[PDB]
Amino acid sequence: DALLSLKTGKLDAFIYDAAVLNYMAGRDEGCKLVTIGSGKVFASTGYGIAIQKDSGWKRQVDLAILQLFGDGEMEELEALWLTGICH
Amino acid sequence: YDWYIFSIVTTYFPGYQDFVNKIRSTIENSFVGWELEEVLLLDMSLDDGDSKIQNQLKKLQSPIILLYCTKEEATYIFEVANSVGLTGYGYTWIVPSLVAGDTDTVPSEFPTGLISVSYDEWDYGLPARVRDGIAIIT
Amino acid sequence: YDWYIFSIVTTYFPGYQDFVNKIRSTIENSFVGWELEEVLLLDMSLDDGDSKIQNQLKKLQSPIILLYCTKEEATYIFEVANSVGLTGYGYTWIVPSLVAGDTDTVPSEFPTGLISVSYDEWDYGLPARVRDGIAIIT
Amino acid sequence: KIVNIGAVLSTRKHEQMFREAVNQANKRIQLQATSVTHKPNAIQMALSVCEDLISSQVYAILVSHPPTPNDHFTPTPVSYTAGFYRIPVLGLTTRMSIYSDKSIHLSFLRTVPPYSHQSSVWFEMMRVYNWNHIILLVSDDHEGRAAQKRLETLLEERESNKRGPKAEKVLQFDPGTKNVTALLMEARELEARVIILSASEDDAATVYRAAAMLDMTGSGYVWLVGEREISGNALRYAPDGIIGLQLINGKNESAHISDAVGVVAQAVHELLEKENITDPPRGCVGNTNIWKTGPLFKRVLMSSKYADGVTGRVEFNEDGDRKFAQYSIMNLQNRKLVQVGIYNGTHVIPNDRKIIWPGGETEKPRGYQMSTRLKIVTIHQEPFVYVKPTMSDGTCKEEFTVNGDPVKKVICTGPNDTVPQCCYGFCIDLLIKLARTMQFTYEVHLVADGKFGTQERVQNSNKKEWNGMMGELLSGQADMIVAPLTINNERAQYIEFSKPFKYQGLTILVKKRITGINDPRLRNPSDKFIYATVKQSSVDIYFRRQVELSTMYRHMEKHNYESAAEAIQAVRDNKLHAFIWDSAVLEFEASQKCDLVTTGELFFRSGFGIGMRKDSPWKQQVSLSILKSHENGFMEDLDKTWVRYQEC
Repeated sequence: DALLSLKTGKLDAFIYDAAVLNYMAGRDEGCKLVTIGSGKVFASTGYGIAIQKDSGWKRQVDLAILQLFGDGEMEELEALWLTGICH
Repeated sequence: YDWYIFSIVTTYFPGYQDFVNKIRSTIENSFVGWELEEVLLLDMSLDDGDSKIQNQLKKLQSPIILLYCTKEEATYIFEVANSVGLTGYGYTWIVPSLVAGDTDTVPSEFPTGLISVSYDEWDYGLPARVRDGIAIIT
Repeated sequence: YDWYIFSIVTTYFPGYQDFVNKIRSTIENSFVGWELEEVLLLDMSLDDGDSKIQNQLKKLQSPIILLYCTKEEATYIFEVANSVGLTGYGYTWIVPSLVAGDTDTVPSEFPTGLISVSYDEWDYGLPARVRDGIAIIT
Repeated sequence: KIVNIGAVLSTRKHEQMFREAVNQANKRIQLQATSVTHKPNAIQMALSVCEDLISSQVYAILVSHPPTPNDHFTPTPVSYTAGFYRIPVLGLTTRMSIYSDKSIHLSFLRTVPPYSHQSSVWFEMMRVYNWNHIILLVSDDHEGRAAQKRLETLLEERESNKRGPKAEKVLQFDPGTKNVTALLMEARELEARVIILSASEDDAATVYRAAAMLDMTGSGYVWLVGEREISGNALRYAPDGIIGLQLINGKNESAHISDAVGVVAQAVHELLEKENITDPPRGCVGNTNIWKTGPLFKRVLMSSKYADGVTGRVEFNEDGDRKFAQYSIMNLQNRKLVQVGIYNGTHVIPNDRKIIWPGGETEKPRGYQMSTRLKIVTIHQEPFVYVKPTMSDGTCKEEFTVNGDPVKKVICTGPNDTVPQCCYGFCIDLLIKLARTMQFTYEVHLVADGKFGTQERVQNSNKKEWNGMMGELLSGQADMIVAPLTINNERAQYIEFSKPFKYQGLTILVKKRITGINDPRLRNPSDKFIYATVKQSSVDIYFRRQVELSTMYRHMEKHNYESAAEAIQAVRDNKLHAFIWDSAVLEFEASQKCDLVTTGELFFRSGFGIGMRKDSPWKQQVSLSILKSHENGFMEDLDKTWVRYQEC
């Protein structure tokens, strides 16, 4: 709703997650919408899917992250799902 | 159950070539993601030359266990499987209502938490659906 | 044997924490491609509450079987494993010479084709190497 | 149809009353007892066993006949010979597990259970004390070492809420030394007041003596010692407020040896209660082998239990040595024992009056206390830390900002190639955020290695472990250090590190094609194309995990530069095509000097880091601390402080 709004410009700009601005970044019909700035870091942070508080998988899931970075298929799907149309 | 790969079991007892027949048949021409490992059919009359309970037992990677045999023999190889322990938690048990037999009967030698289906003892009443059946004869 | 992944076994009998100790130790700081699943230590004195022969049995994906126990108990859980059949062809058997005991002794309850090492019965003679040993005392 | 048992007792009354109770319980299908003395010579007790017991076809003997000069009474080889017939034996002569071990002594028991569960009863007893951080050391010895082992088994038992059986530190001592002053300095290095040790009473006198010299035995250290350390001549050297303990009714052959008679009866009727119940052959000479039934009789000993004995209800153990004992705790009262009481397996007996802690402490104090100054070490990170030479007095030049703020460089000490210095960097600014959260000072050192640490197998031992100061953080050498480094599974393999809010990057920088590494120009670098990274770097692990690393890591290992600063050298020198470095740090360098054109690729982007080893208040403190760091402008500050410091 706010996306097509900003496409028309129904408001001055559309605020959203830089991730929302990422999937929103690559994929666009025409080239109009751009990041806040070039996309410079605004509230640098990162996301993950947690579990129950103090879950035993804690160190385990940590190792799962070690497989995430230790994967490089992160780059793969980083195309597959995450390749942008803007480029 | 959403198990894409699978496997089954049977005895040499009747329905054997039938259950495998329509089994692989349903597993054959479909566009479904149905898949299955295999099914071990045998006869427990004499002893097991290989003690094949273990042999086919390890061969089973699918949780679902579907066998065809008589409830008593089902206790023979089912308890024999408890000895194998291949029923260990995380598997799944599909049982023939015939192999199941009496709902009131609950042999512990058979796998716990087994699954099946049949004509309804609870939902379907004999006198009611029977009366409607006479009406069908009409 | 060129088995990168592995696994072992032991009883609660002595050398237990020792064999596991130096075991994981050798498996620890090295740059070798050494890898191992686990090792099940227990005590067969009483019964097995879980009949854990099957439990740890399925847990073994490594062909190599390395256990620590007394030859007699080695026959207890080894024959118990034949019952499990988890020794089925394609595995591998590493045995302690102590667990092995007498070379002339060949209990069938133990795994066939087992492997071990010790001081040489064939190559190393008692009187010869013994005489050289006296020369070492000198 | 009657029992025949020879034995060796300590005194005449032991033998006589032994046969007396032997008659009494023999009625409670009849039995009698026969005992000898403690034979002075080793061979005396030896052939003595070869006859008085053997020739008696002795059933069993519960044997303590010491001078009670400790000594771990000699008749180990005796119960051995009992193994030579596979005949039953049960140790009465030791509270150590030395008498336990079956490989040494198969048939044996303990009227004085092994000291293992003792300090373990002090473990669950510390759960009663609800203490957490606990450290341990003792002299070098089998019983001592393996004792600490079993203690860890108790700690290992807890493996499967808040905190838990916290093991502070494991030290060790050698047998028979005077000054622990080094290990005393370790106790100084130990924040926890809990002191776990076991020794004899005189080595314990060295413990309280040199410990008081270190002021370790001084108030403020909770000493859990061993009975042998606790009891005995240590009473002269007894630490103030210290406690000592022993099992209930152990040292008295009256109730204990009487219990040996009673349970002996449970195993007599029980000895007659199995299949093929009989007695082993008699003559030692004439017995060249072990009795098969005698061994089966020992299996009955494994099957031997008693409803209630002279000491009351007691069963066997895993070692078959007694069971369900109760160690009587005695608090200090004016350097004299004020008994707390016996802790059974379930049961524990506090005193009536309030027990005395080592000092005037009312309760177990809080042991773990972090240091204000937490030593740090690193190498200058151009991204943040720029370590300049300080003034001639070591002062730092007061430096305003672009905004004009007189920024504070980080004073430091560093090696000769040792020298003090100062460091201008945003890292120590984040440290100011750290102490700014919970006050923590620090001691800055340098890092000369190829990384924080690089998991590496050395030329010796082939031991693969972090090579660098990271091991020193595993060693905790620097108490709390930091590096702006991305974490790795090796760190995961090493220890839990922090999560920096910084978002780093990894790619190669080139002087100012040039596509990604997979690009054939890069993937197949020509002779004109040379590239590398720092030796033993984290990127060394990165490329060191890859399919194509042969050319990259291997072929570049020839081109590999040891010093990343040197990579900046040959980089601005453009002696090679491009330079693999931290793409973040590359942006920092391209900021100050644009003479190098870094790539635009994206690989391995994580962020900074700080020294984090296992449990630290910096766990949540530093975690949520970072949550504020990015959450506050301190993030945007560093942006201004560093990212905005880029002119070109």
